[PDB]
Amino acid sequence: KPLTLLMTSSTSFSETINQWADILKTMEKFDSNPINLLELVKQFNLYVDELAITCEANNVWASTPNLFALYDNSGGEAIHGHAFVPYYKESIVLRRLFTVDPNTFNLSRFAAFEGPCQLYCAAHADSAWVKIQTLLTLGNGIINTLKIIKQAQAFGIDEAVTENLKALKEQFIAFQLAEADIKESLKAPSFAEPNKESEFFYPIDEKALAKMNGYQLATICLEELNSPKPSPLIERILSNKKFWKRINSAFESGVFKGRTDDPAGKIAKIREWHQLLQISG
Amino acid sequence: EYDYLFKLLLIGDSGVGKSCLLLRFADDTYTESYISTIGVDFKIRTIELDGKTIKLQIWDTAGQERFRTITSSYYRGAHGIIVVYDVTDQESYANVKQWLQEIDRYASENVNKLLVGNKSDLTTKKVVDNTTAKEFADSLGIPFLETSAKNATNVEQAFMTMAAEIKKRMGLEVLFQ
Ligand SMILES: Nc1nc2c(ncn2[C@@H]2O[C@H](COP(=O)(O)OP(=O)(O)O)[C@@H](O)[C@H]2O)c(=O)[nH]1
Ligand code: BEF
Ligand SMILES: [Mg+2]
Repeated sequence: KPLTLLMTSSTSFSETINQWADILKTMEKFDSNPINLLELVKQFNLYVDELAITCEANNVWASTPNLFALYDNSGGEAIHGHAFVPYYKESIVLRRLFTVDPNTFNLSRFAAFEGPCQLYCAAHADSAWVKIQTLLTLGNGIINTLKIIKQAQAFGIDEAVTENLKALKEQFIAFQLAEADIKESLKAPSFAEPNKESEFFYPIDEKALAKMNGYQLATICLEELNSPKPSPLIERILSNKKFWKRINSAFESGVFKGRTDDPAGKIAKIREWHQLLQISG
Repeated sequence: EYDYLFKLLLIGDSGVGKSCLLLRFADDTYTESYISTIGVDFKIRTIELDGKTIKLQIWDTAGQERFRTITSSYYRGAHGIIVVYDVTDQESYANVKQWLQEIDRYASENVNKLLVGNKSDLTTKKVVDNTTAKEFADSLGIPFLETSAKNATNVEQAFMTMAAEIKKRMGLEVLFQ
């Protein structure tokens, strides 16, 4: 009397939940083993990306340091591969914070924002950011609960395949309530509104940029290589001779080694690009 | 087959080395990859203490407040809970007080505790004095220990002694009313 949870009367996370909520809303019988969590991760990640786009388009975040700028206690140090840069766009921090890795089903670390964000949450409970965290966190959760359930069952732990499964479902409900709150907020009107320099950061003036240290600057350069085509922001950073000593120094510190986005390849490229730009400034 | 089945839980601030600790205990491996745990995970390893064969069911939790609702639900059913801090992170040590609070709140009345400072291999950056820490632990009738997950230093011991303190409590509970 098998009941593995059914994949496609939905191809988008929000709906695909409720084809699932639906039939966990509708009992005794369950092979979670056949379930595609990995597909679920693929959908959720789109959900996150699409929710981020939307937020940045509706101006929902309202120099222009970002929201989390005043809560940085990092001392410009690199926290697990990332340094704090007050010019990250909120929607990128969003992405970095809630997108699930398909290879581990866990998060890639975006540590320098982990604390400032929490602080920001504690000081603006009504904020949009919170309502979004609440939502996407439940998305991470649902994902997790499924992971657990699969292996618990796979291991025995009848206690485990059971007490969660009550919860997995229970999360579905709070999600919805979340989708509902978030939704109304994004329905709000907004005036029209782009930065040519970067996909990831707000505009950074000459003054602002020079005040960055090697970890901060390296972090920016690594972030820019996430774009398919060389960016004006990185050409500005790499073409400036005064910046290099501290950028390369940070590379050598070994601090970026653990990153998941091929820091070795990125760094090798950055060094090549700098070599090129060093000629003819 | 086993004589005992103990359920353990690791808790502490984000990035202090919980997952790295559990992996070292279960798989004897260590990865440097910057991965962060979502919600909870669990590994299983069987040890034998005092000729008795003990099954360890160990759950890693996520340190971020945004996951608390999910992790907390795993306390009450635990025999022992290892609280972990980073000997290079003063705030994570200061948070131990709050972490112990979360135990009083979700965990069973007579659950076994254990304080751990990780990353002891980082001699240069160490900022929490062992001595200062053994005090606090003592002040509470709790065992203490400094581990490096990177090197295997005191890792197998930490779990071993949490296991030992449970068999001890398990035994007193069968004995007296
Ligand atoms: N040098 C050193 N670094 C460690 C040790 N344990 C953890 N780390 C670092 O701390 C990071 C976070 O460890 P992790 O287990 O993922 O933290 P948690 O699961 O959130 O508690 C790792 O990626 C390592 O870079 C250790 O024993 N020695
Ligand atoms: F950063 Be770990 F997941 F607490
Ligand atoms: Mg962990």
